[PDB]
Amino acid sequence: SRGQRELEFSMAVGNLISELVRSMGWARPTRSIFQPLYPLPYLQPTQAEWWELLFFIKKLDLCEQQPIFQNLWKNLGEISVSVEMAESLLQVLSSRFEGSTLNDLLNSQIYTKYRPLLKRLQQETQPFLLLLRTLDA
Amino acid sequence: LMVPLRLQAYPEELIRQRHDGHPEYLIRWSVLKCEHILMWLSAP
Amino acid sequence: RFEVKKWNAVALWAWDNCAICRNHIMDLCIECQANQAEECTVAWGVCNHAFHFHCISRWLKTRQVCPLDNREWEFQKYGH
Amino acid sequence: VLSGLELATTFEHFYQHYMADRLLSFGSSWLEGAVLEQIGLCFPNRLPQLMLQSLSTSEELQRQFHLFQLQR
Amino acid sequence: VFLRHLCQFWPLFREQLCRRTCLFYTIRAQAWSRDIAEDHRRLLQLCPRLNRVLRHEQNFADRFLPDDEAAQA
Ligand SMILES: [Zn+2]
Ligand SMILES: [Zn+2]
Ligand SMILES: [Zn+2]
Repeated sequence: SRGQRELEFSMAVGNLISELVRSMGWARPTRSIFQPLYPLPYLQPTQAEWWELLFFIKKLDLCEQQPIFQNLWKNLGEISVSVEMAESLLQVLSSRFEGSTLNDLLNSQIYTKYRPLLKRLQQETQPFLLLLRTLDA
Repeated sequence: LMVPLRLQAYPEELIRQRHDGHPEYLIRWSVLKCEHILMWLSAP
Repeated sequence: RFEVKKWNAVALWAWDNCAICRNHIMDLCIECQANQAEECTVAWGVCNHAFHFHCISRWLKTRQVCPLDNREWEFQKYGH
Repeated sequence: VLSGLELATTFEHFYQHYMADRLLSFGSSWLEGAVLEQIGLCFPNRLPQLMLQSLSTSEELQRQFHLFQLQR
Repeated sequence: VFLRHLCQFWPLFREQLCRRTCLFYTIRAQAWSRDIAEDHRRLLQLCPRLNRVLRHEQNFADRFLPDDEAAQA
C-alpha cells in the first residue's frame, strides 16, 4: 500500500540514519519564533513512539515477530496500543536482543519514556573505549 | 527573475517529471553571489 | 411609564515596606546593606509613598515616574 | 496667600468636599481646570488634580472595554 | 537524534537550509499573489492559509531546533 510504502520508506531511512550515526561514531518555555489583544492563534496547541516500536520489533526474527504480530492482530496504520502492553513487549524483547543492538534498543529516548569476555565486549566495548582513553592518556 | 536569497537564484533545467497526484518537476537553480540546487516545483 | 435615555454609574477600586528594595520600612538600604558602613534617609513624595533616597535616586536616574502609582514623581517640599 | 502655611491642609480638605459634588453634577468643565491652573500650588498633596485626571483615565478605560468586547 | 547531531557542522547545514527555505517560501508567495490578483474576493480565505503555514514552522522549531537564536533566525 501507499501507507505500507511510507512505512517501508521510514524503515529504510531509519536503518540508514542509525548506521551512519553509530558507524561514524559521532554518537524550553514556548515563545513565538516570529517576533524579533487577540492571542497568537498558532502558539496555542505516540506515532513516533509507535513507529520506534514497530522498527525495533521488525529488527527481531520473523517467527519471533509472529507472536507480537498475532497479539496486535487481536489487539497496521493506527495501533492505539496501551502503554502497559508496549512496555511488556519491550521488556520481553529486552532479553532477546544482543550486543550493540541491545545498547541501541536501550539507548533511545523512548527508553527514558519507557566467549564470556567476548560477550561482555559485545554488550559493551566500553572496555575498549577506556583503553582508548588510557592510550590518549 | 532571481528572488534575493545577497545571492540570487536563476533556473537551469527540467531534470525530471514525477502527494496530490499531479506533475512534479525537479528544477535546478544556479546561485549567483552578490553550486546549483534542485527543488521540486508544481505546474502553477 | 418612564424610560432611561442615558446614565452614569460609580464604583471604587478597593484593593508596606520600602517596596522597591523590599527592606523593612524603617530599616536600612539593601544596596548599601551589602556595603556595610547606612546613609540613606527616607524620602517622601506628593503621591504619599515613602522610599529610600538611595533607591529613589537610582530609579529616578533611570526612569521618571513614581514606580508605585504611575505619576511623575515630585519630591515633597511642604513643611520643609 | 494661603500656600505654604498650616491652613493649606484644612482648606484642601474643605475644597475636596465640594469639588466632589460639583463633578458629579456636571462634567469637568473648563472652569475647574482653569481655577486649578491658577491656585494649584496651594494644595499640598495635589488631591484635586488627581480627581480631574481620574475622569480622563475613566474615558480611556471605556475605549479599552469597547475593544475587548470586539475581541471576544 | 541525527537532526540534533547535525545541529550540534552548524554553519554549512544552517546556510544550506536557510537558502532552501527562502527559495521555497518565496516561490509559494509569488504563487499566492498571482492567485489573489485574479479575484479580489479571496483574502478572507487567504488568512487561514497563512495561519497554517505559521503553525507548521512553529511546530518544526519546537520539535527539531534546540537553541533559540537558530529558531529566531
Ligand atoms: Zn529601599
Ligand atoms: Zn541605602
Ligand atoms: Zn507614588
